[PDB]
Amino acid sequence: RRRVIGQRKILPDPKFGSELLAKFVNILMVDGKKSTAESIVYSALETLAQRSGKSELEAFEVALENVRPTVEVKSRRVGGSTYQVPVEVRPVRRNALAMRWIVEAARKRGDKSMALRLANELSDAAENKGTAVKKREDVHRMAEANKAFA
Amino acid sequence: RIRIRLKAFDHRLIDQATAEIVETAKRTGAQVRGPIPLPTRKERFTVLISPHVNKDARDQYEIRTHLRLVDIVEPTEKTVDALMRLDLAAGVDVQISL
Amino acid sequence: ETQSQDGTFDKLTKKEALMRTRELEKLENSLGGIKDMGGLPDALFVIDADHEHIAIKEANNLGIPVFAIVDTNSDPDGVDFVIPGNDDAIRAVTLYLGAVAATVREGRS
Amino acid sequence: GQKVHPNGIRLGIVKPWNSTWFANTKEFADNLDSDFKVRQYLTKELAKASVSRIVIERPAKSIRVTIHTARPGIVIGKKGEDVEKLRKVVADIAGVPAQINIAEVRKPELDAKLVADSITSQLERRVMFRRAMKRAVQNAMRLGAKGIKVEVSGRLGGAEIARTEWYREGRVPLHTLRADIDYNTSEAHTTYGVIGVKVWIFKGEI
Amino acid sequence: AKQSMKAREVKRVALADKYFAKRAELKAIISDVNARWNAVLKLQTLPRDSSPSRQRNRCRQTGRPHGFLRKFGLSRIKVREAAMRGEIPGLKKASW
Amino acid sequence: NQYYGTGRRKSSAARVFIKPGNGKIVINQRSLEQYFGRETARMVVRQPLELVDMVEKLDLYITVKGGGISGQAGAIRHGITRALMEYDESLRSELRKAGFVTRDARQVERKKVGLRKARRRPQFSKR
RNA sequence: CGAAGAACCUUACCUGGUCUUGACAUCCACGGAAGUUUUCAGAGAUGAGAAUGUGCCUUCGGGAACCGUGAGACAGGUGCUGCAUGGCUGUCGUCAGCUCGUGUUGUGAAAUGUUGGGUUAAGUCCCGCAACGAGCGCAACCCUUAUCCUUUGUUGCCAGCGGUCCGGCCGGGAACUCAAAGGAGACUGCCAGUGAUAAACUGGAGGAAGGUGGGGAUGACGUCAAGUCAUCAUGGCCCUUACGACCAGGGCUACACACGUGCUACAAUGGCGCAUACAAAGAGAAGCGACCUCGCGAGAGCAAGCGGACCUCAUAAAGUGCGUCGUAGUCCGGAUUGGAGUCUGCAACUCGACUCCAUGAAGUCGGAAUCGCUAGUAAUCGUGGAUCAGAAUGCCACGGUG
RNA sequence: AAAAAUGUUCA
Repeated sequence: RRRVIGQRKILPDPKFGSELLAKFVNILMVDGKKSTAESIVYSALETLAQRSGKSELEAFEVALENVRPTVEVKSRRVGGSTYQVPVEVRPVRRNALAMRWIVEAARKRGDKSMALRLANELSDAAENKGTAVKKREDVHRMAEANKAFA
Repeated sequence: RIRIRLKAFDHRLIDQATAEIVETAKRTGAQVRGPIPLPTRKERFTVLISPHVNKDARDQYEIRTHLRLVDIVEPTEKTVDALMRLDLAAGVDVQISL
Repeated sequence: ETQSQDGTFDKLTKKEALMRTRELEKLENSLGGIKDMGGLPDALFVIDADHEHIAIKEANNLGIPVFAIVDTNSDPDGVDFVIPGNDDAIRAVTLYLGAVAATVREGRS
Repeated sequence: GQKVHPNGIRLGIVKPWNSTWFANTKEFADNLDSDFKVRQYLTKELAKASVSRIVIERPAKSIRVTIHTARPGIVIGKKGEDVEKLRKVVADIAGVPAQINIAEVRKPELDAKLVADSITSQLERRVMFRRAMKRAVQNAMRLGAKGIKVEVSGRLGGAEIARTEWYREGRVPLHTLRADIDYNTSEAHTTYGVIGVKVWIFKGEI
Repeated sequence: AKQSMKAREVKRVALADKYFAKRAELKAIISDVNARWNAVLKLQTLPRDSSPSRQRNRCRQTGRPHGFLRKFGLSRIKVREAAMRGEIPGLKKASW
Repeated sequence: NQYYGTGRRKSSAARVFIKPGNGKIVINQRSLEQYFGRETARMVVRQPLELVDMVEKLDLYITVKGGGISGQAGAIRHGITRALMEYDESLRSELRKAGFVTRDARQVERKKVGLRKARRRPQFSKR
């Protein structure tokens, strides 16, 4: 526009010490409310803990920062001729976007509870059952093979 | 003892010209109470400003009706002469008790 | 002029006090001598026809006598003295300065 | 248009109300109505007078009536001979005690109802409209003003091609709500329909 | 206006508490929900006359029911009119 | 009592008398998790307390009223460090720049005429 | 949407009963205190009666109020022209625009200014200039909210002090929160850099709050023969044993379709059973109505308290911990209908609201298409108020969570 | 710098 517009910073999850975990409650926000959201977060977190005595946090991180978005098509003027310009994506916004997606992917896997979903779902890191693998085959398919420029 | 209820619209009225009875009462009575507030019993309306349709414009009203009541309390019952017959005030609910 | 002194020309905020200070300091930058008058002089020596050409028209429509000198590319007109010369030199401009000061209150002495 | 009542703004800063007297929800309605009844007869029989404000204090629910005139003629050379008669009407309508207090405006013709009613009366005798208003606008500035702005309706002659008489004059702000501006409304009447009369006079500051 | 529509409305209020209200309200136990006794009952259903449930509150300067305010005893516009002009103590525009 | 604090945040104002004594949080004869059910809220207001480490060495009573659930805890968080800018004036800077004597001004806004909420307006269609 | 409540009544519409200086106004004359309680018939309007009251003053005639009758000048009409109109309102547009006087330029229409170079949220401010000055507007000036000070302390308060029926329950103290009158503060004001050294901008600090802080309220000169004769006001026009008036019933809640604006679900991130957590703001003497008794229940009885920082309305709901059910049209969801009741009203058949039980729907998250919303906003959960005899999935307002 | 008409009479 003419100003970069954001808003206030949300607080890191205070009983596991982690901002990512708190931004994923927000993703699951139900009735407008964080409360009934945090339950299920924590329920499925434990599911993952049982199968994974080590960090079960690096099966979110790997999966989604393998996926590196880059494509859209715009246009701008250059030397008095406009040209249809392809535009790259900046590495920060790649991150920001990617964290959301996996957790968005739940409530459609046709289970009973968000337990059985987010548990079985999140555990994978590169063999995903979540939207992360399913966007790979479109992002790199497109790019630099049907994209004439950076 | 006595309840003295001053209840009037404006602050320029519940606070102003109301000191003249606190004054005279000191001598006749034996104490005064300063002007104690109260949670203010207030209104606000809405009237449709149009004469026909256009509910996008309605005149939205407010109206504080202030309440500092003062409320002089007296076991002294000689206060009454200089209190009430002598002094006078209008625009303000003037109420007395025993 | 006399308001300047008083603290009520520099009262409240800087969005007033120095707004009034600026609006006056830049309103006797060159128009300080013109407020000393109330009317119209008997004479008006200009040097220009490049920025005082409004004078050589309008105050020869009032018929106030203009004496003048060239810009070296225009001949001032409407006028009633004009001189061959330049608008820069110390044998021109600076030299003519001292016939202001010694001939004008020195005309009836 | 989208408009705001002009003296409806400066209530409590310097502008009073006309029903100032405390009361309750039962009689709020009643006493309000009760005043206005008596006002109607008043203004019409005191249209031999240029009137200037009317306000009520109910000091003991026994009224007061502080009608304003700008002529002192109401109370000189008919000193109570007049006023009685008015007080009598007061008594007739208002069945609580009836008393009358008369105030004066030394301003003769300028500001508030005074340029209101004055300019109406002129239209209603069919005094030259063009020139009329022009004289009433030099007048108020003689007696001094910081600028006055009347506005009246057009459609003169019943038809409209654009000839509405406008008037602004002087300077008349409305940004500063502490530089205090007078306003009254009044309406002329013609045998081809009503014409508006609205007077906005800029005398004042607190 | 409509003078005629108004005129009607007025007279209902006289009878409303002069031949009804404490004439009619005379029901007691034996004619309400406490108890029942058909004698009294059917002979105090017998007069109907005037009734305040057949009376609207009305504006006292229009007599329309639309946009009514008890609080001032008048209608929509017959509040706003007065109120804009600054006649009435302490009513003000919302501004909090 | 020897240090007082206000702190009025999210419509709840909370008295604070920090008393001499020992680390404990006594608030309306209870604790947090005892004056409320399950909470996220309880952890959040202990955040200034671990920030330089306190509450092992003084005792405090709190009497919060009104407003929220989070709003109450808003008030608690606010008043403790408006009584620990006056216990320590060295952490005066470290509490204002750590946004704990900063008043939250995101407060619930009023409804208007012709609007459903504070900004919400009707939908329109025709199909 | 006008309409914050269409039984009758209202309500203009309709069908019927009924009247014509009148239902409503003034003035003149006549008769009669006004009235009071009552009869019959009628749907009622009314019509025709039976008894009873003999007031207020008198200057005794006369009046004063009022009732009936008589008679016109007149009266009545939410009837028609919103292109005869005022007033109001919406509209673009809360857009930064819009002009004017003087001078000047051009035969003039017009131009200038108001354009340019920077800058502002802003025709905002600066630099420059045949433009110089001024006026309207924009924000300012009005409000409100974010701290802290001042005061005042009862119906409000409880630190610190004791008492305690352990309950701020008692005294007591005004500290405190609160209340609500009067202040303190912010001014790109300071600090650095940047910028025509110009205006000014970007960071920095300090603070509750910086660079139009956050939220209101303010619509310019004007345009739309915009809407509104039915809110009201009104020019003309028209109706005149009536487009007038008064009353009873019915309609405005059809229906064979189409569309706008809403509400409710489709479920476990939920539903149900248990117990439980914390709110804010209003309401109120033909008023709110506790309590206690009965009623499964709606509610009825009985009856206190309050002119409401006292008492009543009053009981927040999501939330929370536990019990369970398992993704089924079901334990989801609730339409439909049957039968029985409560209440407001004289009275609820068309066309009033509430409860008990029974019956238990459609709907398995919605196509082409389409809409709002930038932060405490969206989202979601309740709550109160008006209107109102009696009709909220409506309007208006309030906080919780978010 | 991504195709595209048409507007009954009358202030």
